[PDB]
Amino acid sequence: KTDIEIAQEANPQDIRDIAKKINLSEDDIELYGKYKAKIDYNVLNRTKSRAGKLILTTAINPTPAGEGKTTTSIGVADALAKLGKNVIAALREPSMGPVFGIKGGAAGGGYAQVVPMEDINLHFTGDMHAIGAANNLLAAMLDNHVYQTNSLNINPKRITWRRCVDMNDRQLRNVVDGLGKKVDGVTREDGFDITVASEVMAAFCLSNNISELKENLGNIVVAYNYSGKPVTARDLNAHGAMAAILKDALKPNLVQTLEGTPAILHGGPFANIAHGCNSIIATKMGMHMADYVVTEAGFGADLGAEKFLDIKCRKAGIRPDAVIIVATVRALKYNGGVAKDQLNNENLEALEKGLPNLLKHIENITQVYKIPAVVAINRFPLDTDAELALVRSKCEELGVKVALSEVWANGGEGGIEVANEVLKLIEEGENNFEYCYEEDMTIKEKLNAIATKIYGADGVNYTKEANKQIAELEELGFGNLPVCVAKTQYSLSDDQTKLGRPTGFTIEVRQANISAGAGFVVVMTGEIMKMPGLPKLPAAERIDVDENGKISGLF
Amino acid sequence: SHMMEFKTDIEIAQEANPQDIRDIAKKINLSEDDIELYGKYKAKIDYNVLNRTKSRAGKLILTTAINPTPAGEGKTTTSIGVADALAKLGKNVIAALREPSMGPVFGIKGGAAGGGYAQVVPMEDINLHFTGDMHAIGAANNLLAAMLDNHVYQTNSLNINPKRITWRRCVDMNDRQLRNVVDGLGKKVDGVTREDGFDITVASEVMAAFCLSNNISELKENLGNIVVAYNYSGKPVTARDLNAHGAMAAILKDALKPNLVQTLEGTPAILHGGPFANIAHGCNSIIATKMGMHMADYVVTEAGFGADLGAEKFLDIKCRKAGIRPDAVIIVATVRALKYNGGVAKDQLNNENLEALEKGLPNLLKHIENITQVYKIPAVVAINRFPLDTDAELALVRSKCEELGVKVALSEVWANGGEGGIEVANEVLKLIEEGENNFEYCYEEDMTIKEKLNAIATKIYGADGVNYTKEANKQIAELEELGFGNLPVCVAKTQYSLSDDQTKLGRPTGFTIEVRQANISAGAGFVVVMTGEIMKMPGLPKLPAAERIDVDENGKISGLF
Ligand SMILES: Nc1ncnc2c1ncn2[C@@H]1O[C@H](COP(=O)(O)OP(=O)(O)OP(=O)(O)O)[C@@H](O)[C@H]1O
Ligand SMILES: Nc1ncnc2c1ncn2[C@@H]1O[C@H](COP(=O)(O)OP(=O)(O)OP(=O)(O)O)[C@@H](O)[C@H]1O
Ligand SMILES: [K+]
Ligand SMILES: [K+]
Repeated sequence: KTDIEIAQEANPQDIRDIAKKINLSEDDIELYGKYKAKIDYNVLNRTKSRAGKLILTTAINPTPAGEGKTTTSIGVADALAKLGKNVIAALREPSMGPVFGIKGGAAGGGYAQVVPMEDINLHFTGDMHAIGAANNLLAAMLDNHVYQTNSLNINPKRITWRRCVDMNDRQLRNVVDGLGKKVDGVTREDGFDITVASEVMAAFCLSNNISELKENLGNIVVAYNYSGKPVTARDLNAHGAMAAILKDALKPNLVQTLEGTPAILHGGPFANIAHGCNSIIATKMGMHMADYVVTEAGFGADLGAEKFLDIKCRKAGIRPDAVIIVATVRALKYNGGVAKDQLNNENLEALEKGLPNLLKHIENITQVYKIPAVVAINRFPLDTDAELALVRSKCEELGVKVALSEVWANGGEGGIEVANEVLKLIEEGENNFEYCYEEDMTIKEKLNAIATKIYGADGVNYTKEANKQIAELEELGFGNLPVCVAKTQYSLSDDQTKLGRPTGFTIEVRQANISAGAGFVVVMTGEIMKMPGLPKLPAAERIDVDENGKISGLF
Repeated sequence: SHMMEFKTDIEIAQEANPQDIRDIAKKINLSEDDIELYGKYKAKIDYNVLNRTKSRAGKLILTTAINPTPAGEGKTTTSIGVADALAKLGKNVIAALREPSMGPVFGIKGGAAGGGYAQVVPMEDINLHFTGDMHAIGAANNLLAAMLDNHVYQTNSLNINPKRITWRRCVDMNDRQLRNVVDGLGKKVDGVTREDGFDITVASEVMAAFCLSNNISELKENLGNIVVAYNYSGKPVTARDLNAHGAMAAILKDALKPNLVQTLEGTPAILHGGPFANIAHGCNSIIATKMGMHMADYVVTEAGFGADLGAEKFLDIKCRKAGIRPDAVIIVATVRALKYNGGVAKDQLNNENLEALEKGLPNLLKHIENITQVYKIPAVVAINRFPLDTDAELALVRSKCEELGVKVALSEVWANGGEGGIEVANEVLKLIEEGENNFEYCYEEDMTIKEKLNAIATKIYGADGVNYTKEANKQIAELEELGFGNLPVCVAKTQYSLSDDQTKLGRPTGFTIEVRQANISAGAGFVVVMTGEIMKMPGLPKLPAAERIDVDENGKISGLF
């Protein structure tokens, strides 16, 4: 059975019945049909919390296919519901753009999904459109100020703010606008990002309430003046209207899994130029309404988990009680020199040389951040017991239990082995959580702390332009913020070919930007694509609608 | 006529007690299985209800007005007032109106759906994202542009000439910066360099085809007929050639369901669509008007601008493609507007001027002759009364209008609400039950483009002929050779006058309209004709209204209106 067939034959409950499972009245939610609803964030102010625990699901350095990190979160959440616990699965919302290029995807996979799958891949509750409308209003007010008076003395060559659209349109990567008559604006270079790559999205996810959201949108640096000083959205008096555009969008979206477990999908920025987690207000909503929250971070534990802990948790004042490290025997054998085609041969030798990658993420989670961790093995069909005994053998050496996950084929029943081990880590495991770095350090000291402790590098090298940018950010006062390293996800290093666990390498930083709205410094290692393109035969050509309004060709 | 205890539109809207939308749905025999809730005050009506219920064959009431003036007319408030009035009279009625775009909200100000005590609520949501119809229009518009540029970049096997790409992107913002752009810059993997531009989302042809589709099947067909470019041979390239109309209809699947809201008095109100009244027809969607006529006994809808533009496009475009016929027409006018057509300045409009009232009255009399003697529809003049309107002024309008065989009913819906439109509504009930309807189109399909433009300019506008530029004569002929000569025409001229001249007020006579360009909207199904330059993308003022909008610690928005 395909993922689209499992979702259709599933019987989803009325979302008002899902809300009763977390003690939410019908005056506390706003329906979007029978199967979707938004939760008023003011419930956080008139009801007391349940002080729920936080479960973070990460994974080893990924292969182009994946390791089932999202299916593991949904399956473990369903498993904890099978154990009688009150649980919410906090996940990200996909973007609509890639649906029309490489076709859509299920919120999860197999029997560990989130439903309705069709609305999630499309407009959902309109959160993407709200993000893009606030992004494009600030850009329209920025160009309007330069056209009317430019009393802020903005240099058009130094405008870093970019418009956005929820489409895979390579045509809009590099743009000249403001052409035509003198009443048609100020001519300058510009461009479009995909909406999820916008800084509005990152500040949307790193806001604890509506008051902090408006303050963060005001801190957004949109350009620089001719004197070199930053110009903020607050200087343009735009953050008040931007917060109004995002007023309803900031309300988390309540949905359900295939087994009726309450699910919350909210936000979803990049995991390279941003932190790649769901919104703070959705995570803290789950911890307010449930006893256990299963969330995740994009890419491997060297990026998403590092940014979940050093950026999201630092701004939310929260802390994970357990970490689930997802790993597959295919990915470890892929790290052991095996190609994608030969991933099915029982190669115990290549599994051992790809294991240091899994063991490195185990050391980062358990010894650097000091959080109890458990290795969840996403059992792909052809795994052998000798393969599963070797990965269980060397994970015992550093004091981490290994549970076998079968949530893709069995749903919640397949995650009981992982669920129980997480519940025991919350009871047993001591928690001495420490950040990878402190705020007082400079930008270069924070990057060196991440590169040596987490990545395993000897140090960080900076180009001539990066040194100029880092120093200018220090002079402007942005040296007290966290740093967001944008590098490849397929490797611990910045070289996407160095698989396994690289040894004597150094990170080369070539560009640094400021995301003062989200509250971190973006540090780029290579070139990052913020607007993907459409393939030769886009999937949109196969999408159709019948006489009753049923969509075909989406999945 | 005047509000005894004056309140702004916000104070009236927030002091109002709106019913649950499921209780509004019960007033039109719609169960909770037929509606998708968007909160407790907004809902979407499944369009497959018309395939499961017997139609009530409701009556259609079009609300129009004289030419727009700087003094105001009140065509939107009159629509809500008459609908609330019919509800007070025991009638099962629905008000069908347009949805505003979010763009002008951050420019100058946000406006109530109406005003005074003739409003539609929830006001805050309608002016903002509402149920997301505008976003789906823009998504489908920009998807077509993305696949158009992708095809040209990948193979260009359709032989599209990049200089001849008419399709533009859109955004629901007032951003003059995006009027004229050049994109596709950078490396070879960054597309094909060409000139481009952005329209405001309500100006997209997708929006025009969105309102002129009877069902989702016609929508997919209309979107496929959209002409996006021309090849080097001169032949049109359509969205169907790009295999895009199926995906565009999927983006517009939920959006095609009309939105169900309510007035201040609990009357069911359907808001769906809202394009321009110059480059398009300026009406709410056909499926919304069909929905009301299927579920109600009377439907009150409106058309943008004066009767020379919106009512003409309602009858010659929308009514033609929907197969419906208006039973009664409401011509809304104010005494101060007719005195403005008489030569009185905007600051002297409050003085009683009986002679200037008769000099500007030929404007109202011209629209009456168009509704009653050209389309042959029973009409009624609804005077939006103001406190300073003397009895001599009101008696002069009633005298001159009753010569054409049309009654004049006073309207006080702004200050009194539903009971301020009883006189107008009962005058409309008399026209439907008594007067005969020999509805005729202004022209027919078989005529050439220049014959349809001549029939409109002479019968409706009062012109002696139509003059064409050299550039217009070729474009008309190119559309004739390509087989677009059997489509209605949508004249894009000024709204402030019956001519193409903004300053000739009242009733100009010895003039001629001057066509300067002619485009094709094969998706909506009409040929666009222009007498001047059109602003498809407004700009922000020096101090935009967005600087005043704020949100508090609890999520309450202020400064919006
Ligand atoms: N044990 C399994 N057997 C077979 N297929 C699986 C298994 N686990 C996951 N998958 C498939 O892999 C796909 C992607 O999984 P998932 O998205 O959870 O991984 P991910 O790491 O979150 O992906 P990404 O990192 O690309 O976001 C799903 O569609 C699912 O069907
Ligand atoms: N009789 C009246 N007295 C005072 N104010 C009125 C009256 N009628 C209408 N208005 C005001 O005029 C404003 C606009 O009226 P309305 O929208 O009905 O006019 P319109 O020109 O037909 O529509 P639009 O203004 O949207 O183009 C409303 O805000 C309303 O408050
Ligand atoms: K989405
Ligand atoms: K709107």
